[PDB]
This record gives sequence, C-alpha cells and structure tokens, in this order.
Amino acid sequence: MIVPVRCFSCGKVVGDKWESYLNLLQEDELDEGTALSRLGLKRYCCRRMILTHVDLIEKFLRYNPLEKR
Amino acid sequence: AVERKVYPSESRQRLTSYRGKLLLKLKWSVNNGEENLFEVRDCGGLPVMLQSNRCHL
Amino acid sequence: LKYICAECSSKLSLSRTDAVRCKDCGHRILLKARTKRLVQFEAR
Ligand SMILES: [Zn+2]
Ligand SMILES: [Zn+2]
Repeated sequence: MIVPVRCFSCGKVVGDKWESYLNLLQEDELDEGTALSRLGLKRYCCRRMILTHVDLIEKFLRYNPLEKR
Repeated sequence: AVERKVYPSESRQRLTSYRGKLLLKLKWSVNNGEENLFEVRDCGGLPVMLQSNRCHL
Repeated sequence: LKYICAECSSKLSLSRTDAVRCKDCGHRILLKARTKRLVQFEAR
C-alpha cells in the first residue's frame, strides 16, 4: 500500500527513496535502472523494492469519511 | 414526499438489498372491449444488477 | 459529537431515545467517531 521502510531481504532503508524515485522518473527523463542506481540501490533485492512498489495508498486516500465529497 | 437517489454503497452499508420498484399496468378488460379499467400496480422492490441501465452507476 | 454522517460526513451528536438520522441531510447511516484513547501496540 505504502512504501516499505526497509528492504525485505537485506534490511536497507528504502522508505525514503520512493518520492525521489518518482521525481527522477518524472522531472529527469531517467529510465528505471538509472534512477535506481542513482538512488544508491545496487543489490537487486533493494532494487525490486522500489521498482515494483504499487503505491495503493493514494487510491485508498480518495475514500475519506471525514471530509465532504 | 420527494424521493432521493440511492446508490449501492448505502445498500452495502445498511446490510440490505439494492432494489427498484416494479410497476405493471393491469388491463381489467370486460366484454372484449366494452370497457377497460387500467391501473398501474407496484409489485415490490425488484432487485437490479449494478452498472446496468436501471442502476445509478 | 460522537457520530459522522455516512454521506455528508458532518459530525452530529445523537441523544438516546432519538431518531437515528443525520440532522443536515436525510441519511439513516451513522459512523461512530474514534475519540482519543490510549491503545498500546508492539512495533513488531
Ligand atoms: Zn536489499
Ligand atoms: Zn448527513
């Protein structure tokens, strides 16, 4: 749903890199491998954690029971 | 009074059915056309499927 | 104010022996609001 704090396999903190990954994908015209490398993700265990994240939290957040729609 | 649209989220939350009223107009014909009595009769809330032309989505 | 209308999402207080409906609109579904309480957890 929301980005995991750490990589499952090794434990490297990858929770602070999802927004940067999106920025490097959108603003810069970087491919996914280049963006992951420039974030500091060398092991494929760490690369998959960001390369394959879905970010369903944004779709969950549109159903807000506390604000008039 | 004035009725308001109902959407299936309310039916899901109320734990009830999502159904629309069914209306048949009977023909109370007498003597092959001597006189005909017409009267629309509601026949309960007919369930409808979602995303159909009789659903509000 | 311990209840929220399920459609207009306006906070409303429902007294006992009172009609269960939103005061603003005509909605009969109400959601209990979560109030401030201590709830322990394990960060595991
Ligand atoms: Zn890793
Ligand atoms: Zn309301």
